[PDB]
Amino acid sequence: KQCFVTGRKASTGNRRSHALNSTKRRWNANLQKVRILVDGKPKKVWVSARALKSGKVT
Amino acid sequence: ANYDVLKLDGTKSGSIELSDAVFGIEPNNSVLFEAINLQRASLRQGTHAVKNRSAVSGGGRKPWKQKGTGRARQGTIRAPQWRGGGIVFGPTPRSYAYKMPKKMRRLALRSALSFKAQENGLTVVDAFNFEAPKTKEFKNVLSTLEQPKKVLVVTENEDVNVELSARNIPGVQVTTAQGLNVLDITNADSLVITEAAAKKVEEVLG
Amino acid sequence: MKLHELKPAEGSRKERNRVGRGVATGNGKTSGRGHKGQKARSGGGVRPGFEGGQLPLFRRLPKRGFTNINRKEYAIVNLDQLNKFEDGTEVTPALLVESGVVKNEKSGIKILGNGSLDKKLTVKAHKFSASAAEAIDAKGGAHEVI
Amino acid sequence: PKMKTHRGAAKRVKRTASGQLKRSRAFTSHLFANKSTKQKRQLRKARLVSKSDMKRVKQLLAYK
RNA sequence: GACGACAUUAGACGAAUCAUCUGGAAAGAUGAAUCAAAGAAGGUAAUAAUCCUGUAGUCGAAAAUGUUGUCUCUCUUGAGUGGAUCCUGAGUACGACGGAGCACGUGAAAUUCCGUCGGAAUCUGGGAGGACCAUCUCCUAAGGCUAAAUACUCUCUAGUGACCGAUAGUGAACCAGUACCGUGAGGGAAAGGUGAAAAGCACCCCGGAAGGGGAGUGAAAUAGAACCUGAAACCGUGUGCUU
RNA sequence: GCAGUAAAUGUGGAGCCGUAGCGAAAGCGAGUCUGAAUAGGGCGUUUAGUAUUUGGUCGUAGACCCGAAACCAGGUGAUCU
RNA sequence: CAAUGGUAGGAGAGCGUUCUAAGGGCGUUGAAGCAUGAUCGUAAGGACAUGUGGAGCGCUUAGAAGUGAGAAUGCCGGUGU
Repeated sequence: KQCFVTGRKASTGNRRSHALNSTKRRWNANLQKVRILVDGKPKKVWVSARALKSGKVT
Repeated sequence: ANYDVLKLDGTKSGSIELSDAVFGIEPNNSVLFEAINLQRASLRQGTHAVKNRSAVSGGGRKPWKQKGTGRARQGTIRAPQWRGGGIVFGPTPRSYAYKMPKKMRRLALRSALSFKAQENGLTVVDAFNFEAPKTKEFKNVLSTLEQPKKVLVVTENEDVNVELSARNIPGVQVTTAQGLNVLDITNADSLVITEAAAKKVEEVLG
Repeated sequence: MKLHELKPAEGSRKERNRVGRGVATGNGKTSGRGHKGQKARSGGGVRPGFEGGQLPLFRRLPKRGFTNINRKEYAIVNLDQLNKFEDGTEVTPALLVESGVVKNEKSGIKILGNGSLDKKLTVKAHKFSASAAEAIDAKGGAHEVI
Repeated sequence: PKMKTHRGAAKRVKRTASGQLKRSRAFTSHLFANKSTKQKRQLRKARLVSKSDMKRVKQLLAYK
């Protein structure tokens, strides 16, 4: 589930508690399905909302 | 002090003066022994090893249950008591070499060269001059010099023909003046040093 | 000495004590470890400093102090160690390093005052104590601090 | 491998010249209203590790 | 592409010993010799420098390869001085939240990364010097490539071992990951030795045969193929002394 | 590290220990710290260390041998039930 | 002249097994093993003779260790009751 522009993908880490008890967690990108111009012909693909902050044409 | 220089024939030519701080000290048998042990230990390529209970093939299943059978409790078919099992504490690959202080290494070469100069086993010859390898001629030289079955010949630097000539005479080893070692001087019952090697060995070892 | 008659230095070698080989050796059955408890087990014993659950010494006691990451500590040369030089002779840190009285200039050279000169000479080091100053000036000779 | 040092102890003892270890004192953090003025300056000092404990912890501080 | 250069995937030459004794056979013993740039090693009817294969030394490729000297070949600008303007890596640095990493526990984390929101400067600039700043010093991010020293051995080649010598050493010296076990993953053995030479016992006798007993082979056949030595437990047959 | 033969050995003097200790430290020095003290008291000061090695222990390693109930990861199995 | 029971345990001296270095030796005119014997030392143990056996093995000094078994409901193999 990667972005077709930036590459922002998910990542693992730890959910830590008040007693520093650790559990594995994940962090996903704010991936949104948008119809952009892939090689001319329009196509729907996942793109991050930071890549849409400035620069992408829907 | 003054040792007679003979020709390869055995007839006296001149006389040289080797110091008593190198070829006339009182031998330290405690230092010479430790130096012989060191050299003989340093020569051990210990490459000897066995397999313990982790390196024997298989052996992972508890061979039978712990209780109920009437047998002794066992945990692997590769335990030390089992035929075919791991060895407890046997040989492991290791080295055997150690070191001694530098000054002690020098008192051991001097002590061995002084034992072989108190027992009258140091024949200083002038030069060697072998112009081609021939063994029958090196046997004639050592017999005309009346040297024991076991002799160590010392040249100045590498003398190719003297070396190729004494390689097969059984009981003779050829060594440069810098490659003198205790195990070799102490096996040799007699020495034959070139006058140039004799002045070099006095400079280096004292 | 011959290679087939050699002897080791007297009292320099000793045969080690093999354990668990017969009763006659005196360490036969239990191998000198007593009968039971942790001491009698393989890999047994207790970690050093442990006190059976009693609060160990080094937690009964408080820590104190710090470390001044930058210390100026010098290789010290005593007064009497300077009488291996000669009279009038102009010693320097390099000269005494050559003489070997100081195995390394650590962060400078400091002259302290223990013995006597028996001499008259000038010096040049990094720091001096008072006693060094009066001891040099009494016999005569300067001390140019660098 | 190279033997380690009890870092918890290296912060509590300074090594002295005859091989003793100078330690700080106990009973000196709080509750001073319950201890006498005599107890306090006689605790404002330094003692030496007792030989019995030295036999116990010789190796924990070998590199000090 | 086009010439050479050593090396490697066949190989070649290679010194010098005879006699007696004991023996089934000598390499042993004894005597007399010899060679050695070769007295490394393995064979040989016993323990061989001189019997054999070799060894030191030297020589050697049709070919097919790694490798390397060159000759080509293919590429191709090198500086200074001004410096007025211009340019020098953006959703980036960096901040906030939450995590990881760095000997150092969202923390000072400065150094550094990831997710989520924000979000800069363009030399008259930007970053770092362990909260940190001011000054000093150093550097110039956010594009890319880069051999050597370094790690390892399924192999191949040569060799070494105060390493094991068949309950050891590989599980496996021997048709072994095989008998066998399990539906399967898997688990997994036991088992080398006649003699120098097979000379492996022509014939005869008892017996259906297995065996045996002569004769013969051999130094030896309680070395006859389950075969070198052949212990103990255990099983027998005699008996001297006892009950 | 280099030479050397998988050796001795030679070279290599970064470092390492000692010759000065005291104090948390700045720092001072046969003294130093506390303290106003030139008081008292603590630790020092009366040189002997270092390199290698035999032996005895201890640490880190599975560390004298055998032996759990069990935990976790990746696979195999509904031909019995 | 005195001392000498001894378990956990400390100390010391030693006997043995394999291998290595050197020296010196023994071996088909019979090595190592194996069996027997009425032999020697304070002990661990060491020889000698005679049989089987058909090729290696002692001794001195010194080095190293997979060095010494009677018990672990030990493992493997044989054979009992």
